[PDB]
Amino acid sequence: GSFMYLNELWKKKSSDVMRFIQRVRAWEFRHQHTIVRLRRPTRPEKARMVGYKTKQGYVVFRVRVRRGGRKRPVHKGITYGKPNTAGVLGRKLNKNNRVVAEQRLGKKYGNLRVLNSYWVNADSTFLWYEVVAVDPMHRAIRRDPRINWIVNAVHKHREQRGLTSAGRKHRGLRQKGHKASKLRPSRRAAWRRNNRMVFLRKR
Amino acid sequence: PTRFKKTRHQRGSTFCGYGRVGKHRKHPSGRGNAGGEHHHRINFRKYHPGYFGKCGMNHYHKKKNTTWKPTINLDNLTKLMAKDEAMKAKKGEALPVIDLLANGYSKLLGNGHLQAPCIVKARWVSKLADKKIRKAGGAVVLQA
Amino acid sequence: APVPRTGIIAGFNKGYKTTRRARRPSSNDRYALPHKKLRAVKAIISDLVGFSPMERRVQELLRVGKDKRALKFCKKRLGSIKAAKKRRAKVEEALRQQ
Amino acid sequence: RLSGMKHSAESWGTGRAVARIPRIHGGGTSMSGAGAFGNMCRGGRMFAPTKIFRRWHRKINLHQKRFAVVSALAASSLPALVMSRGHKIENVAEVPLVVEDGVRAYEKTKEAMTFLKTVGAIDDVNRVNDSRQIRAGRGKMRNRRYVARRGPMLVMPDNKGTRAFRNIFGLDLANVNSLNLLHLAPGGHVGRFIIWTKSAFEKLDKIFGTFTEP
Amino acid sequence: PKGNNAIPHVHQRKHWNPCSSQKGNVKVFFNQPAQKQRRRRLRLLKAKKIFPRPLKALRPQVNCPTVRYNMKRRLGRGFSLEELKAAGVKPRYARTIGIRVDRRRKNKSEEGMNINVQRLKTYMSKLVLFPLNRKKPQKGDATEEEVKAATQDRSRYGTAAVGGLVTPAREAPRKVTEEESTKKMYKFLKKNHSAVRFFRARNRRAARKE
RNA sequence: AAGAGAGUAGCACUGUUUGGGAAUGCAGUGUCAAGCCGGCAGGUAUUUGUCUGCCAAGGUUAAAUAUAGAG
RNA sequence: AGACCUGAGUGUGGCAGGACCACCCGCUAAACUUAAGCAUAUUACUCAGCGGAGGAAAAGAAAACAACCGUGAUUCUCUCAGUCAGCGGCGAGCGAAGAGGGAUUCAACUCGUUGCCGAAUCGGGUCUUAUAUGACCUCGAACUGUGGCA
Ligand SMILES: [Mg+2]
Ligand SMILES: [Mg+2]
Ligand SMILES: [Mg+2]
Ligand SMILES: [Mg+2]
Ligand SMILES: [Mg+2]
Ligand SMILES: [Mg+2]
Ligand SMILES: [Mg+2]
Ligand SMILES: [Mg+2]
Ligand SMILES: [Mg+2]
Ligand SMILES: [Mg+2]
Ligand SMILES: [Mg+2]
Ligand SMILES: [Mg+2]
Ligand SMILES: [Mg+2]
Ligand SMILES: [Mg+2]
Ligand SMILES: [Mg+2]
Ligand code: NA
Ligand code: NA
Ligand code: NA
Repeated sequence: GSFMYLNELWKKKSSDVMRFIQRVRAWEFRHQHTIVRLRRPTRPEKARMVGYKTKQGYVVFRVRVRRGGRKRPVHKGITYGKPNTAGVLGRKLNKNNRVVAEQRLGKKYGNLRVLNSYWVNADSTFLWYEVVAVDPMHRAIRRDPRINWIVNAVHKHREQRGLTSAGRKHRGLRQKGHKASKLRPSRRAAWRRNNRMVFLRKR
Repeated sequence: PTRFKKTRHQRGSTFCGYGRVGKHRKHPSGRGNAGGEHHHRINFRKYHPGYFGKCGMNHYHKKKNTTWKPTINLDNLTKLMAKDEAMKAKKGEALPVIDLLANGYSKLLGNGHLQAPCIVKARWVSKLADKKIRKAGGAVVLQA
Repeated sequence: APVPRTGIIAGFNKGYKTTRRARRPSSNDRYALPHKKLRAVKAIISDLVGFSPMERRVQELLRVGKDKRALKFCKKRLGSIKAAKKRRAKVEEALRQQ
Repeated sequence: RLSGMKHSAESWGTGRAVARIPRIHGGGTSMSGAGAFGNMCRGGRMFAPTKIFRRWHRKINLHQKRFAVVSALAASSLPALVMSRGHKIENVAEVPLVVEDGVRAYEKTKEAMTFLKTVGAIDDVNRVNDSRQIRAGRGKMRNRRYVARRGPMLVMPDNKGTRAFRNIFGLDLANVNSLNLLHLAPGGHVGRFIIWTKSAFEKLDKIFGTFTEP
Repeated sequence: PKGNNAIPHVHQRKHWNPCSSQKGNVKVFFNQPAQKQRRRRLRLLKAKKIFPRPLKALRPQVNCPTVRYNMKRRLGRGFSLEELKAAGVKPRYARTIGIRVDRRRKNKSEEGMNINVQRLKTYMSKLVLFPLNRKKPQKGDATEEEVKAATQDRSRYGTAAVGGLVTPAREAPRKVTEEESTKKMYKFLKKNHSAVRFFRARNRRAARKE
């Protein structure tokens, strides 16, 4: 169908025509706000793959995040203690930038439920993602059996607890079997299991 | 029980068996296995001569289930049969059949004097076990 | 029934003979079949967008006749050597066609 | 786990002409400057506070438990050991006492009391009745206010004919399956007055076996 | 003075003990007899509600893996698609009448397949299958007063109809064959073992010989 | 008759993490796929050929489990 | 003058913030201490700091194990195992997984994509005792694709 042509065209990102389109868009995004609301997604086929459904209640935002590694927030760049814990510039954050974009949107607008996100553009300073959200109070959302699970209170701020696709990635949940034995339910759940002291009644 | 301890005998002795000169202090020689090469060298060398150092090749992902191989000797084969069967069969008669896998054994070693002839099913067998059971009037049937 | 087993441990067919049903056809074997529709769509798109700067460098190396240097360049860009050999075959065939 | 240690005490150090114990901070309370945190101080933490992962229960070999039950049963068959434990069996006949199976069909406690008098087991019941008294010590504040002695046993083939013999003070009921050593040897002392129903008596060979019979 | 003792390695330096400054990391079992009573109560309650359905659904018999457990049999998750086809039962309809179904099992030999097919056939012949509508019975179903004779199964393993696991019977006493009293079985087994063990070395020798 | 999720997986450098050891998981930047003999895993690195098991990059889901200073 | 795109103002109907925080999820993150000194190591992927839920949470339906006569989503328990697996100034120390017996279990489903259709969908108003998975209307949203069948 038509999806096939759009999907394969987006795999040629380093082509002359594609690089021209992205260069113009990146200039345009550079002169906008950190969070901007869109009428329609930039990539309709990528949005529908991750949950967007062009109905009443689905919204799309574009979020901007800064690039580079994390700098430790210590006074004057001075650390104390053992030299093993030194260094203010060379360490990195343990969360990826896709999940930082989702958390920045959800924290600002508390009446929405964040669904998913995807990559849109990048340059030397900024990176752009588009986040799909749903509101839970709308009648169209509440009566649709394929999306009305998100109305339940157990899914409030699910992006702040690392329950989205980007959150599952940095938690190690893409792996299974012998590659994820020490973190499968959760990293803290496995640590409790292996470190608690057990006293049987008739030991 | 607390009433059987030495603490009950030491009520009124003021030192509890630790002396006036060198008292009871906390860790006068270090914690755990500290100084095993410096000030505890004689104790380690005398009683644990192989503690320090390396030896041999490594083996990642051991999986101990692949090397399961219990052994039983020809001298203990009677314990796997019924009491009457031990004396019922001899040489040219019908012999009892022993299956080692059901009883939890893999290899048949031949040690000692065989009591009664029999037919044994096993995964592995020895040179001596094969020769001794054949002379006595039995046989070995290989299993898997 | 493929390769009936012997009755013993060790010996190129380890033991406990059974009857060894062949297999189930399953549905994941279509992953190994050719994808004609997927190939045709990619042919249209590659026609539209043209060539990438990485492919231009490889094509200029193959024109001179430095096939080993082309593979070394592709391996650094693409990672594995299996991917590098695939890319060189694709650029070479496109040159031959045109 | 926090008892006695919920203060911010610290030592005053040396040079203040007081002992080096930690002392409570603040002022205006009569608790200020008082000793804290020590097992010798008032309101302080005790020495070696008790924990819940003390070993409370014990394991016993299965064969040893069955040996103990068998020995206690044999001790109950000797009248000399029964009298020495404290039971009054002067009016009983033919120890061990075995009675007919019509006992299980009693419905009224009055009928049960007549049966106990007929076989001479009422003297042991009266001994328990007269010994009831208020327990000495702190135990009477902790839901154990009265103490009484142990009377006869009545062993039954199952849990069927119990209604008439309950509510009789000083009479104990038992099932031939699952005999309890804590009941057969109260206090560790062997030899207990046991009354056997006929049906329960005939099941002892099967439950415990004989010599040369598993 | 220490003497001749083992080197301890006790592994207890990680703040597991609850004190005035540490929450601790412990697990006790004081609720073990209470939880045993509760689980038993729920099993009896479930039986009363779902009467007369069996407590446990039907499961297949499978072989344990590795050489340590080669000879042992146990119960599997569910029946295979090949097995269900052999007994003529649809998979979605099978789950309805209390048969567990597994869509991942492979059935690599006929001996395992034939055992599980016989399990389904016996279960089918023992089902009574109360009609959906008592006034209008359709298809071969339970007749009248056959419903009143039903009885719940509480075997804890679901073996009321199929039974236990099937294992080959022990062999009977026989006589030693003339060839069994002559053949050297260690020589026979070592020759096969050496063929695989020295496969690479022998090939290298022949290649050098050429 | 077709198809099955791309700045995704992989690779290089740096940092952290793991029992994971010529590199267990993750993060940043650079580079960046295959699907015409496909891809991932098979606990010692590389190139080549077989065999076995699965088919990532979208989502929901009771029961058996915790309550280590709550209601 | 009129469309479409992008963007404002007002009106109507709604939602977010704060508290609790024992247990649970995500980040950030020590030193005392041990090594009879100490810098890698240890304490510890702990305490302190920030954010977010529930009656439990999280996990969960194979890009999984194995190498067998083969198992078959997740979680938990005994055990594997203080391991003749492994890491470590190879010192002090640290340290799991598959299998096996069990608890629970009628446990499983569907978006996108491919093929056949192409507003059959949604919102609002009215009627049927009805803010119906019903009917009628609707230059309202939606063809830059809602829905239905394999
Ligand atoms: Mg003296
Ligand atoms: Mg002394
Ligand atoms: Mg001394
Ligand atoms: Mg006090
Ligand atoms: Mg001395
Ligand atoms: Mg305190
Ligand atoms: Mg979930
Ligand atoms: Mg809040
Ligand atoms: Mg609350
Ligand atoms: Mg020190
Ligand atoms: Mg010191
Ligand atoms: Mg110091
Ligand atoms: Mg949940
Ligand atoms: Mg550690
Ligand atoms: Mg659709
Ligand atoms: Na007193
Ligand atoms: Na990438
Ligand atoms: Na904390």
